[PDB]
Amino acid sequence: FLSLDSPTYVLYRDRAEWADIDPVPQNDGPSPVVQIIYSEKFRDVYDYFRAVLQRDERSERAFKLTRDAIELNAANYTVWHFRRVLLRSLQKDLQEEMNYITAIIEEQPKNYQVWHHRRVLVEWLKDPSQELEFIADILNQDAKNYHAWQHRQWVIQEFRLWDNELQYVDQLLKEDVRNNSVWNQRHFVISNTTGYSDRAVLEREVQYTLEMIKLVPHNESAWNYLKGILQDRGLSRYPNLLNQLLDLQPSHSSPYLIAFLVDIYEDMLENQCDNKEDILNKALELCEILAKEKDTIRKEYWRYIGRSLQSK
Amino acid sequence: LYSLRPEHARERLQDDSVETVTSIEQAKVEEKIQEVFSSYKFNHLVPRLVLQREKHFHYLKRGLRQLTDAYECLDASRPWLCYWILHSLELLDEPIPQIVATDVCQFLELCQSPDGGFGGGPGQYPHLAPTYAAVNALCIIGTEEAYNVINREKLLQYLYSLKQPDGSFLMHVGGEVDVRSAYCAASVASLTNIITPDLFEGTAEWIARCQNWEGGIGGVPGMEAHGGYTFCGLAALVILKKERSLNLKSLLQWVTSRQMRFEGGFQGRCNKLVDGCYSFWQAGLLPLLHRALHAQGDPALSMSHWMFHQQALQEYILMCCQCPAGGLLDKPGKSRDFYHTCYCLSGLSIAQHFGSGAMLHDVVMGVPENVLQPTHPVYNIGPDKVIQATTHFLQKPVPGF
Ligand SMILES: N#CC1=C(c2cccc3ccccc23)CN(C(=O)Cc2cncn2Cc2ccc(C#N)cc2)CC1
Ligand SMILES: CC(C)CCC[C@@H](C)CCCC(C)C[C@@H](O)P(=O)(O)O
Ligand SMILES: [Zn+2]
Repeated sequence: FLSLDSPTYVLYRDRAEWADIDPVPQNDGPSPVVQIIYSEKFRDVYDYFRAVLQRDERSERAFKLTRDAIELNAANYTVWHFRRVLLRSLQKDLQEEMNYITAIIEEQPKNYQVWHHRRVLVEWLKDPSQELEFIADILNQDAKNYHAWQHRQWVIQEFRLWDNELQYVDQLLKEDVRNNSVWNQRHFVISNTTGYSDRAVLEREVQYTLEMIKLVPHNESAWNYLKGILQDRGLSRYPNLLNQLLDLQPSHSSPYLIAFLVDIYEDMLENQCDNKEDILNKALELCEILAKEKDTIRKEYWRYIGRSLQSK
Repeated sequence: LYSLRPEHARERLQDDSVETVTSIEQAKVEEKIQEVFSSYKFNHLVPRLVLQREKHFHYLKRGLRQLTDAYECLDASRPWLCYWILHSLELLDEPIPQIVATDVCQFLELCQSPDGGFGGGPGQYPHLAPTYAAVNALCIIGTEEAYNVINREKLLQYLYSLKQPDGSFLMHVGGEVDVRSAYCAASVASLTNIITPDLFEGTAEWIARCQNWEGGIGGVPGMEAHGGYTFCGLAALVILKKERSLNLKSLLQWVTSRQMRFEGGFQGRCNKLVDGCYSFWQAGLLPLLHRALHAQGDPALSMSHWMFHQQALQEYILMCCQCPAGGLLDKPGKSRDFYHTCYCLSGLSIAQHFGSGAMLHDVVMGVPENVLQPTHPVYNIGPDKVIQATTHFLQKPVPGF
C-alpha cells in the first residue's frame, strides 16, 4: 500500500490507521548479547509486527505489514508463517500472491523461506503450470542456484512433468558443459524415466559422455558422470572401456584418466583377472604418479588407495 | 610453503581452450589467489604465516555484545551469532566471562519456545537451525546454568512435532525439509539425551537416499552432492551409528576431490569455487570418515594425517581467508562475517589436529601460536564440551512417555 522506499514513506507510529495499536518492542533482556542496532525504520515495522502477531490480529492491515517486515528481513520465517495464516484466513487471491513471491525470489533467489513459500502456494493451488518457466528464468541468472534446481526436481517429480526436461538439460549442457547441476539433472531425469539398464540408452549416454570428455578432457563433471553411470554394474564388465580410455592417454589426458583407470583396475581385481599381478603393478604405479606427480593435493588419499590395493 | 613452491604453479586450471562461464570464474579466483601467494616475492620479505588472533579476538569480543544494522539480515539467526562467536573464541582459547556467558544463557532462554526448541530471537517460532545453534552455544559455556536453560521434555515434543513419515524432519512447523533437519535434530537430541527408540525411525534411510551418483550427499534425495549437506548427512549418520548406510568408498573419493589443487581450500560442489566455510563442511568429513572406515577395521588408514592435504588447507586459510581488521572470510575480496570466522577457524583446527586412537600428529603451519583448541568433527564444539554435556544429561532419564 505504501513502499518502504517511497520518498513519502511514513513510520507506522506516525500513522493514523495504526494508532489503536501499541507497538510491542523487542525484549532482548536487561543485558543484551549479539544485539543488532536496527534502523528507526526496521524497529518501527517490527515493533508493530510483534503487536499484530501478539494480538493474532488476522487483518488486512496486518497483511500489508508482513510485506514490509519481509522486505526488511526476508529471512524472517516467523513473519512468513503468519503471512500464510493471513493468506488462508483473509482468503487472499493466491495467484496474486504467486506473483508477489515470484518477484521476491527474483530478488533473493538463495533465501530458504521464499522458495518454500512458493512451494506451499503451488501445493494449495495444485497448479505447476508456471514453475518450469519461472525456474528456468532464475537458472538463467544463475545456472546453479541449488534452491532453483531442488524446487525444479520437486515440480517434475510431484506433477510428473518429465517429458521435456532432458531437452532442457541438453540445452544448458550446451551453454556450460561444466555445469555439474545439469549433469546431475540429466541423471535425475534419465534414472527416473528410462533408467540406464537399457543398452541403447546406456550406450547413447557413455558415447555422449566420452564425447564431452574427448572435447574438454579436464572437465571433471563428465568424468564423474561416466563413472557414475557405469560403476553401478562394474567398469570391468566393459572390456572396450580400458582401451578407449587408454587411447586418450596422450590425446586427452588429465589425472582423471589416470584416476578412472585406477578405478577400472580396482574392479578387474575385485572380479579377479589373469595378469592380475601386472594389473596391480600398473594400478599402483598410477597411484604413485597421481600421489607424487600427477595429483598431489590428495596424496593422502592416493597412497591410501595404494595401500588398500595391497590388502584387497 | 607447499603453495609458494614453483611446481605448484602447474596446478593451475587447464581450460582445454573450451572456456565456459565456469572456467572463467575459476580462472578469476586463481589469479586473485596467485597474487596473494606471490605476495612475498614481490615485496622482499620472508613469508610468515600468522593468525591475527588478537585482531580476531577484538572483532569477536565486540560482536558478542552488539552488531550494526548490517546484521539486520541475520535478525532471525541470533542464536547462531552466539554460537559462531562463542566458538571462534573457544578455538582461539579466549575467555568467556562468567557474566557474559550468563547473559548469553539468559538471552537464549528468551529465544527458547514454550513448545520446545529455539527461535531466531526473542519471540520467534522455534526452528531446528537456531535450536542446533542454541544448544551448541549452551554447551560451549557448559555450566549447570547453561545446561539448565534447555527444556528437554519440551525439546522432544518439538522434535517429534517435525518428524516426517519418510524419516525426514521439517526445519520448523510449516517449514521446509532437507538434511539439515536430520543433523540438527540428531545433534541436539543426542547431546541432551532425549533419543527415544522411535525418534529417528527411518531417518538413516532417508539420509542415505540423499547420496547420489557423485558419491556425495544432496539436500534431498535426487539433488546434487553438496558439502554442507554431506556434512549434515554423514555426521547425522555417525551420531545414529549408521555411517554404513552409505557407500563410504565413493563418498571418500567425492570429498577428496573437493579440495582445490591450486588453491588448497575446498569447494562445496564439483566445479564451483573455493570457499573458506567449506574448510569445515568438507574437510570435516575426513575425520568422520576415518572413524567410520577404521570402525569397519580398515588397515590402509594413516596413523598421523587426514585423507586431505592438511598443509595446503592451512595455507589457504592463513594466507587467503584472514581479514586484517579481524574476522575471516570466504576468499579474497569477500567481506568478513562470523559465519566464515567460525568455519575457517573450525577448519584450521581440523587441519592442525589428527587423532586415531592414541595417535596425535598435529600439524601447525607458521607461527606455532597459530594452533587452535580442538573441535569435535560431529558437533563442531570442543570435544571436551561434548563429553561434558552428554554425560551431564546422561544422568537424566530420556523423556519417556
Ligand atoms: N554468516 C553468514 C552468512 C549467511 C548465514 C547466516 C546464518 C547461518 C548460516 C549458516 C550456514 C551458511 C550461511 C549462514 C548466509 N549467506 C548466504 O545466504 C550466502 C552463502 C554464502 N555461502 C553459502 N551460502 C548459502 C547458504 C545460505 C543459508 C544457509 C543456512 N542456514 C546455508 C548456506 C552469507 C553470509
Ligand atoms: C548445520 C547446517 C545449518 C549446515 C548448513 C550447511 C550449508 C552451508 C548449506 C548450504 C545451503 C545451500 C544450498 C547453499 C547454496 O545456495 P550455495 O552452494 O550456493 O552456497
Ligand atoms: Zn562460504
